[PDB]
This record gives sequence, structure tokens and C-alpha cells, in this order.
Amino acid sequence: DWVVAPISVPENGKGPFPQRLNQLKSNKDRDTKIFYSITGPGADSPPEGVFAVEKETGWLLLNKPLDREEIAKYELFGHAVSENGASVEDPMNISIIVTDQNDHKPKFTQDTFRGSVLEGVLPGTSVMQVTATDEDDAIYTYNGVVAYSIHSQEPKDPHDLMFTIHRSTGTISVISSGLDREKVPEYTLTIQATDMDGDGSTTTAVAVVEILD
Amino acid sequence: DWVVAPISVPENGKGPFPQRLNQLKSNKDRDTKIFYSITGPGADSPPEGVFAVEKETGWLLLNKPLDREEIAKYELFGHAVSENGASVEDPMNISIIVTDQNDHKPKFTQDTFRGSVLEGVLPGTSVMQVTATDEDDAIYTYNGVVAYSIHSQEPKDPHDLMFTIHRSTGTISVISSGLDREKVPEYTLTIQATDMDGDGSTTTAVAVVEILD
Ligand SMILES: [Ca+2]
Ligand SMILES: [Ca+2]
Ligand SMILES: [Ca+2]
Ligand SMILES: [Ca+2]
Ligand SMILES: [Ca+2]
Ligand SMILES: [Ca+2]
Ligand SMILES: [Ca+2]
Ligand SMILES: [Ca+2]
Repeated sequence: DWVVAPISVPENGKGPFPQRLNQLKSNKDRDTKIFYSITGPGADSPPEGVFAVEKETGWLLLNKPLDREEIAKYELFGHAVSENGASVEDPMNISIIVTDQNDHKPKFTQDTFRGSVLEGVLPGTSVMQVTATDEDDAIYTYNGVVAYSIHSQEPKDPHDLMFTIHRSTGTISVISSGLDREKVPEYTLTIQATDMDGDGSTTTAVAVVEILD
Repeated sequence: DWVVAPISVPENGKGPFPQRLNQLKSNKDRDTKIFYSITGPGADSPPEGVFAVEKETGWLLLNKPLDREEIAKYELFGHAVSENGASVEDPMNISIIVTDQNDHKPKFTQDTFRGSVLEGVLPGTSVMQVTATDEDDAIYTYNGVVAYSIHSQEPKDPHDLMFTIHRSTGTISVISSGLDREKVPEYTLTIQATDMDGDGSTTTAVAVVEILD
């Protein structure tokens, strides 16, 4: 059968609402009067009334701006019904895909993360993992794609770059020899998490590393 | 910098294990002896020892078959370290992407679903929703993509096709006039859920529809 292609609707649209997405039509309408309707989540089950059809004209309408982070996709059936009350067609699948906007910044799961590591480890040893989440899409776009970096280390003894952080996983690793509890018992790493794979918004948190024995 | 491209590894591989994925190498190895190592979840944090590196030869190894449904992606750092114990390189990102196998069939969330609908509704009214989940990937493949169909309706009074089911959402809708509690108080819809968007395995469950007043 000929069917509606999936309609892409960006989230957070400016209107005007209700907004026309597509006009539903059965050719049998030259022969008798046709009444259009839609079913499914978004239509007549929760969340109800997000979409509507104009029963005479067949206009599918979006009633309000959409949020991808709430529902990413709607699937409905359009129904064509005679003046009598009989179905004049098989129901037609209607797909609405909500495309993503970068409308969320990265949030660290806490403000300070505490970890520890033994005082004699060789470059290339995991210490701890920090996490920042972004609620936007990471599959089709970079909006939800977080890049981690160390902004600074305090203090700079024995020298500055003692640690590294995995850009995708926020795993912090020792990368230089020379950790010693007697000299330096604790480091503070200022961490950044930047969405759009490091081109979007930056958020900052802190990682405190205890040097053990 | 030149870096390793993301390595695609299909889940459930037959071996031989440990399996060689890629050979890590710093050219500085003509000048001094180099020792290779890896950090991150999958390496030296949980799940540990899923991957390994041969410290002299630089061979990255997968130790055991993988399950996408457990972890879909690993990200590690490779480290190049001198005979002394000093880092001779910035750590290199290593991505392992586990590609999906259709190794799960659709499972209905229960064996029987109960719903109800008023006795006078017009074609195009939602009744209830049935759900079958598939644990395979629905993004990159159809393995986890469930298609619903009604296999049969009991009994066939006033006639057979009184209901329909949304192929993607498992929403059941009235599609014909004529429901009457006095004549028929309950229908049993035999439902199917077929993964690979209806080309894979079928599973069967039952939907019981009470005709209300
Ligand atoms: Ca949003
Ligand atoms: Ca974002
Ligand atoms: Ca968004
Ligand atoms: Ca970029
Ligand atoms: Ca599996
Ligand atoms: Ca499957
Ligand atoms: Ca699978
Ligand atoms: Ca197909």
C-alpha cells in the first residue's frame, strides 16, 4: 500500500499550534463522505491529545511543542470511516519522529568525587571513574556526547601531568611515576565535561585523589 | 595523531581465545624497549581482564566471547612505557564496539493481557496495549525490532475482523461496529510478536477483551 512516510518533527518547535503535519485522505471520498480519526499513545491513550485529526478535512495536527527527552517517537493509526460508521480502509501507520535539540548541558553525578591509589604505581593504572550525564541524543547526534578533560591538577608536585582522564569514560589513570604519600597525600583534579563531543557547553567538577600506602 | 580506528567485534564469537584484535606500537621502540599496557573498564577496572595486552609484543587480546546485551562498547587507553617506567606517549584511545547477533527472541511481558471496551464504540477506538520485548539491538539492526499481528479472534461473531493491532506499538483498536455485551461479553485475541520486523522468531500470547456496558 501507499502510506505516509515517517514525519520528522524537531523538539521545542515555535508553532503556530496546532501545527499541520500531513493531510490524510482516502480516494473513496469521491463516492461517500469520509470521517478521519487517529488512535494510539499520543492520540486517544496516554499521553492523550498530543496529536489530533480534523475529522472532516483529514488534517493531522500537533497540538503543542514536543520534548524528545519525554517521548522520542509516536506511532499511531489513522482510520477512515464512512458516514454510516464502517471502516473504508485498513488503518494506516503514522510515524512521528521527534528529532533532538541540544537543550541539555552535561551534569556531573556529584560535585566532588573521591578516589585513591597506591603510592608506587607505574604509569598506566586506573584510579577512579567520574561521570557526567547529558540527556540529549547520543545516537543520531553529538548533543548528548560528553567529552572529559582534566583542566588542572593541584598541587603541581612532583610535576603537572601526573594523571590523565579517558575522554569518553571519565576514567582517571596514573600516567607518571613518582607518587609518594609522605610528599603529597592528596591531589585535586578539576574536571570538565563538554557535550557536542567537546564543542558544546562545559561543566566543571572536582576529583579528589588520596595517595595510599 | 594517528590512532587505532574503532574495532568492531561481533558478540558470541567462536574464538580461538585469547583473540588478537590489533597490535599496538610506538616507533620510539627502535630507540628504547617499550612496555605496553591497557586501562579502563574491561581491562583493569570492572569487568576486569576481558581484554589484555601482551606487554612486550603490544598485541591487544580479547579473552572470551562477548555479549552485546551485557556491554555494547568498551573504551580503553593503551599506554607505552619505557624500560625505566616513564610514559613515552600520550595514552591512546582504543574503542571496541560489540556488534549485535539476533540471539534473543521476543517475550511477552505476560501470558494473558486483559482489557475492556464499551459496547457501542465506532471503528477507530483504542482498547488496550500488549507488550513484547526483545533484548537485541533495535537501532543499528532489526534484531530487536518487534512486529505485532493478530493471529485469530474467538469467537467470530458478528464477524472476524473486529479488532486490529498496531504493528509497532501492540495497541489493539476496535475497527468494526457491532460490539454488544448481550451477544458477546468477551473476545480472545491470539497475538504474535515477531522480531526482525516480522521476519525472525514468532512468540504467541493472548489478549482477553471484555465488552463493557
Ligand atoms: Ca527537550
Ligand atoms: Ca547536551
Ligand atoms: Ca534534547
Ligand atoms: Ca567536532
Ligand atoms: Ca547476547
Ligand atoms: Ca531478537
Ligand atoms: Ca544480541
Ligand atoms: Ca523485511
